[PDB]
Amino acid sequence: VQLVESGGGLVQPGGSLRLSCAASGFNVYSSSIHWVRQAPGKGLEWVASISSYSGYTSYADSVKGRFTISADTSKNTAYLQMNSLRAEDTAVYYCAREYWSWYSYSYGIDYWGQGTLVTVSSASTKGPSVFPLAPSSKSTSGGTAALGCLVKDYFPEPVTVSWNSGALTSGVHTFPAVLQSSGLYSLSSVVTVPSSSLGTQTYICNVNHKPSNTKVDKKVEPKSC
Amino acid sequence: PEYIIFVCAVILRCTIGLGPYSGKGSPPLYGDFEAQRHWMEITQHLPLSKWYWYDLQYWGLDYPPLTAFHSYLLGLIGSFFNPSWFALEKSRGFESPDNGLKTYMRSTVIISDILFYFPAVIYFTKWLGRYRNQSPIGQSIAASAILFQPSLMLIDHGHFQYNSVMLGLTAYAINNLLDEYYAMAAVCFVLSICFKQMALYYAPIFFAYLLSRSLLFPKFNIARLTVIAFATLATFAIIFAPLYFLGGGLKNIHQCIHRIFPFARGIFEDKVANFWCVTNVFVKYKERFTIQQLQLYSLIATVIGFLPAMIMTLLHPKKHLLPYVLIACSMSFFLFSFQVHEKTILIPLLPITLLYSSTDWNVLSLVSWINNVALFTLWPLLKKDGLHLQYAVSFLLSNWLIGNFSLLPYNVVWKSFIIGTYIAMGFYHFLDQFVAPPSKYPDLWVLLNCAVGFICFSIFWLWSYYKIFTSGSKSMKDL
Amino acid sequence: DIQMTQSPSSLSASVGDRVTITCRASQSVSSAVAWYQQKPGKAPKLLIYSASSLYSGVPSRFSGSRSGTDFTLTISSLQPEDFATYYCQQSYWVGYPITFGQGTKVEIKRTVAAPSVFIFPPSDSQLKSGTASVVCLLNNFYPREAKVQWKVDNALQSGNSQESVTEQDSKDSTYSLSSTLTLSKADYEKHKVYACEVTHQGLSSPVTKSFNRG
Ligand SMILES: CC(C)CCC[C@@H](C)[C@H]1CC[C@H]2[C@@H]3CC=C4C[C@@H](OC(=O)CCC(=O)O)CC[C@]4(C)[C@H]3CC[C@]12C
Ligand SMILES: CC(C)CCC[C@@H](C)[C@H]1CC[C@H]2[C@@H]3CC=C4C[C@@H](OC(=O)CCC(=O)O)CC[C@]4(C)[C@H]3CC[C@]12C
Ligand SMILES: CC(C)CCC[C@@H](C)[C@H]1CC[C@H]2[C@@H]3CC=C4C[C@@H](OC(=O)CCC(=O)O)CC[C@]4(C)[C@H]3CC[C@]12C
Repeated sequence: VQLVESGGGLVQPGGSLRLSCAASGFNVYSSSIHWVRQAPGKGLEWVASISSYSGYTSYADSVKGRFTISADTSKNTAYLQMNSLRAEDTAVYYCAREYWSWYSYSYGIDYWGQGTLVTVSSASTKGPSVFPLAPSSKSTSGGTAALGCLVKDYFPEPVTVSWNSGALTSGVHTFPAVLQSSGLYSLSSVVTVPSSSLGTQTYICNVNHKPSNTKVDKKVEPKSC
Repeated sequence: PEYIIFVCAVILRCTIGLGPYSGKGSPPLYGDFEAQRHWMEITQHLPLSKWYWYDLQYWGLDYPPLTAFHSYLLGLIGSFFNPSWFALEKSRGFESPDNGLKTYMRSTVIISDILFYFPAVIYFTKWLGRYRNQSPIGQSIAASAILFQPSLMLIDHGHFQYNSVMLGLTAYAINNLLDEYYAMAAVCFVLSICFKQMALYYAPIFFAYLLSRSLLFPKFNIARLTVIAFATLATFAIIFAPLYFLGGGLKNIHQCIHRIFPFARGIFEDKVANFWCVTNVFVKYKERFTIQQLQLYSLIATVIGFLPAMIMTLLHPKKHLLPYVLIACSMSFFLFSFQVHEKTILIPLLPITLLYSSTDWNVLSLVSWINNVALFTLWPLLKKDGLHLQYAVSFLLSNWLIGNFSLLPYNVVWKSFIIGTYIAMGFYHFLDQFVAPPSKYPDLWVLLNCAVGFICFSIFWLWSYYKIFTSGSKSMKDL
Repeated sequence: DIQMTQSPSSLSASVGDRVTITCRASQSVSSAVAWYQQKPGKAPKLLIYSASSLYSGVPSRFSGSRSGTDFTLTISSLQPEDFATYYCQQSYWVGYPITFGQGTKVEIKRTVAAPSVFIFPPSDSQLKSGTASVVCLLNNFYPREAKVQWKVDNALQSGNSQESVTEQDSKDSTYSLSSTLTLSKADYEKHKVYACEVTHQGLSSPVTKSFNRG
């Protein structure tokens, strides 16, 4: 028994999308499907329902008059149609089946789908820029020296990052990429080292963007004036 | 001689059907005329594997197969006359200036009733009379009183329901039980259940009767038990086989079972003469309990209200306790059910009206009174469909030919309560027409209506529970 | 019209403690309250249903309960595979909408520590672009609740700076955090001194890293 989502990706604000949820191992004509989105950095939210024993639908006021949910009962599939697609809709959409029974006894949302990502935005697929967050020339001698690389202005997520060509992850902090002002994204990578092996050791943070074909390397070094 | 009543009744049912049906002038979703027209349009244009799946949000199919077959037959006989009536998705909401398609349907209901309801009741009263040597006029009056029952004559001809069929099949079952053809009474009841599933309000009695008669009362007759268990199963299978073979398989059986018995949504959201419309205005169950708990307590409450009668039959089955145990069971289902509606008092009214052939005068007075109360609790429904003139004309004629204008049980505590119920009726048709609600309790007369009927129903219910035990004492069968 | 108020949003516990999460509904009209668990990034998993009945395959240490409208989830022995987010969920009937709580992130506890604070001026190769970004980095601190303030020449800089974090470490359970104040080349060439003041329970007197524009 397993559900599978399909259909979702970069759509300009105002377009439309058809999300499909294929069921396998149970009949959807008796399971009262639900759709549920999780926005990036938020809590699980509910969007739309379908009962399938009487076809009673129901929506979240956020998405009323813009979403239309249905179920192909013969081939055991569920469909969601998004029409206006405001910008506050980027999320991970799950299709979940909840089985009710006589006398109002439900059994919870026991089968979830692995979710599909909707990015209701507008930004030509761009490649990153890499500025080295150098180590301060006054880093604590014999203490710690934290440095890294700031990768800015890139789109669609995600981005693969590495140090010393993947061979040096001994204390590497890669902070979740933020959605900066311009609608693009950006993030940074930091790594700590002992102040003894600062001037002699050399590190080059490597960045890889598969959805724009851009791969770069930036050697971080002590900026001395 | 005695065939002019059977004709005046049909003329009455014809003239009551010149008033507006349920839903005239209502674009979005019409009433119950449009549901039936839609079924007649949908059954003859789709395969048998889409009747219960086709369009569940615009008057889907809510009744078991026999209703579908009935609608199919009538749809053929009617798409003969004019085809543009029952077209697929085109003739949706069909209203004609000529009043064509408003006569064909009003005549299909008359025909189905003449077939499935008149002979049953007439043969019942004939059997009773001939068994008790009732003067032919004694039978004819008891048979005229049963055919002019206002509640059914207005809920069928004027609101457009096919209830006369579901009740006539059950009257056939009761007749078979009288004549002692149990193997055929089982089948007639299994048919009555497959037209409208609201006939299951008698199963707790039919089951006990057939069982105690087969394996307990006379002997441990094991052949009759097999004959009955095979009649039931053969009829169920022959009625549900078209869905299986010609349908889709078990998927069709499951979809039909869950369309017939739907899940409940809401909590006491309709104004009925229930035990809950009347106490939900003090206890506010919505703020104390959950819906699971209420759906459990209503079941316990209805099962505890029909157990005493079920067991009295299953332990002492006879042919003079049938009407009372049927009342005791069906009224119990009506009072304490989680979801009851304004109608569904026709189910408790079939056995009640059957008691219009009794010999006493207390019985006939209680019967007439409860018929008036049952009609009265339907004014809110028959007032939003028009039907102000037909309501009054039937309310007057039924009482007139009975003798209620020329009359109450015998006591000081019965006559007073009955006259008080009448006085509190005649004061709702005066606070409803002239004086406007308090404007701070918008529907205050509708609640007085839900409430002044519950008292009468729950006193008649206990009177029947009294008749079951005080009678049934080697009692006549002539009383 | 149908909501669930989960309490709270964050609470620390050690391996072995007993934990209890509450969730109260604006009205007790259905005991169909299910409790789901979610790890970071995966799909939720049904733990409890009917507000008291345990799922199949779920450990024995999960027990739900209801008292009027104050449903509760109890973990009688928090094992290392029990730190995640936990949601209630209430549904009235079939044709009606449902609602999820806000989420109760349970995390591991440790000793209150004091984080490191660094500040990097904008990169040379970036000022050639037209925008600069001063970075203020807090490292290895607990709990997550911290305070970062930006001051460029003694002002209450607010609006043009964004701060992000990580999730709790797996080897010592210490957070990291990085704030960045971005300035168009003009604003940057308008000031000289750039500093950030870090306030953490572990730091008695708020630390303040700084530098001059050069
Ligand atoms: C002598 C013979 C002809 C009597 C026939 C008996 C059956 C037709 C009865 C016996 C037990 C009944 C059942 C008892 C249990 C249920 C659950 C019940 O569920 C509800 O009431 C819906 C309430 C909700 O979930 O909101 C619906 C009726 C049903 C299927 C009954 C179906 C019909 C049944 C099988
Ligand atoms: C008013 C009359 C029509 C009531 C008829 C009563 C019985 C004929 C009903 C009551 C409970 C029903 C059953 C309840 C559920 C099942 C399981 C069902 O199979 C499945 O659940 C899965 C089928 C699928 O989805 O593929 C097949 C129908 C069945 C046997 C139902 C058969 C018919 C039953 C016995
Ligand atoms: C040995 C077997 C055949 C049991 C014999 C007794 C049953 C025939 C009785 C006991 C449980 C009853 C049922 C219990 C509840 C239902 C659902 C009812 O529709 C409702 O949803 C209202 C139920 C309520 O009161 O809450 C219709 C009658 C029915 C099938 C009852 C009809 C008769 C039933 C099946």
